[PDB]
Amino acid sequence: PQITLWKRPLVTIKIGGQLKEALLDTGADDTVIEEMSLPGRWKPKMIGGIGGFIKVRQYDQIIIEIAGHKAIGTVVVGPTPVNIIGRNLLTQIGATLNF
Amino acid sequence: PQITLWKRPLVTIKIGGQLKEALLDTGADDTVIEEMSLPGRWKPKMIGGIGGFIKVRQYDQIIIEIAGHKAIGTVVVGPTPVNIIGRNLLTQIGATLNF
Ligand SMILES: CC(C)CN(C[C@@H](O)[C@H](Cc1ccccc1)NC(=O)O[C@H]1CO[C@H]2OCC(F)(F)[C@H]21)S(=O)(=O)c1ccc(N)cc1
Ligand SMILES: [Cl-]
Ligand SMILES: [Cl-]
Ligand SMILES: [Cl-]
Ligand code: NA
Repeated sequence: PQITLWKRPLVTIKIGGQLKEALLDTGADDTVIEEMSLPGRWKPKMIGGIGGFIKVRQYDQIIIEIAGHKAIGTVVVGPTPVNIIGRNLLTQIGATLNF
Repeated sequence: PQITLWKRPLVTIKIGGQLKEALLDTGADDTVIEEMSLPGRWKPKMIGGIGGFIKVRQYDQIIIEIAGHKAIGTVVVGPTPVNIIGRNLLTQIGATLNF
């Protein structure tokens, strides 16, 4: 679709068997999801933000369906105030900024 | 243009006659710029993200050029890790997300 930016660009995603609301975020390098369990190995990481950092768990090779489009990549999980789809998965669904 | 997301969507902006680098950020409601001098009165605002909130100074009706496109609107100043162009000015330059 073509999504204008008058309001937050929120979409439904499916991750880990669960439906969630997430923000399509070109300013995020990484995809960051609120606390949930995911299968497989993980390792700790810190991610930056406007106000400082949060600790997350990094899971690799996770599949997410983003507004009907499947993508695979790294997902980090931790106390984010909003679920964020970042560039590592926006590239895979062919998302671009246009003006 | 059509901007892909394999790298950060950094562009040049011009504010107060000065060129700066800024990130096009669909996950930002607000345009947030690093400490600088702007004209006029400001109003208080809080903006919140990963790692908590920062206190910002809100300046309205500021002239700013973004990747060659003229905008006039609200810019808030505070200790942000990078200059961020948020949806209030992305909508003025006509930007959409497409996939
Ligand atoms: C700051 C930016 C360079 C990086 N961020 C992504 C942003 O899009 C973030 C994404 C974000 C959205 C919502 C809550 C938390 C984070 N938005 C944001 O901080 O916006 C602030 C300015 O406008 C306000 O509107 C949303 C806000 F946050 F409130 C304020 S982020 O969330 O800190 C982030 C940083 C590193 C990774 N890997 C992933 C995400
Ligand atoms: Cl990835
Ligand atoms: Cl591409
Ligand atoms: Cl505005
Ligand atoms: Na894995």
